[PDB]
Amino acid sequence: EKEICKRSVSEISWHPEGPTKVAVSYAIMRFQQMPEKMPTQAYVWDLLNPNS
Amino acid sequence: PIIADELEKKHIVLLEMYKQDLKQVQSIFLEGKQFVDSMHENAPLFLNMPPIAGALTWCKSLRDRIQEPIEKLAQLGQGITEREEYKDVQKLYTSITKSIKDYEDQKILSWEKEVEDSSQDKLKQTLLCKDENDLIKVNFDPSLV
Repeated sequence: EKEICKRSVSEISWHPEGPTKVAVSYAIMRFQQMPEKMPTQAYVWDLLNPNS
Repeated sequence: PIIADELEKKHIVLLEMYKQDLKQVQSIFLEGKQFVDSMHENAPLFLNMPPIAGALTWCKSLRDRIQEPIEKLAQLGQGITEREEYKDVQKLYTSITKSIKDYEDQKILSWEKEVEDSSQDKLKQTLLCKDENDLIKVNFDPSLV
């Protein structure tokens, strides 16, 4: 939500116990196309509250 | 000769299949060529490459795909080369290879000019320190990386 440019979902991983959470990374694999001081941060979603 | 009579019909079907792939690559190349030069998001260029070398590797990957069946077609006997259908595929192929080679020649020529301009930057790059606060940093040009 409201990031400087768009950030490509570079990789995903599932929670080992079961399908409750999904950790996802965010980075540009296009070369030098990444903006200067873009938001560098991975998130982790829950299947109950997929809003944020 | 009994298998050879079947092979004659089989040979015509192979030539038709290679036309469809060759035509399909041509259609992918034309769409791609636009995006490569543009340097758009969702381009033929795959993951982290240069915007110039990436084109050449892309073009090479297509050129390699088309070139594998021809080296196989030459091995077939029963005068496949004398058949008018084969001749129409070879004539199409040649026009595609030339158009790809022309695109590579435009990229290398444009690159060589950029190589001469970049070698100057390096020498006169020195150190740059910006803002009211003295915060000196590496000035190394992105175009040099």
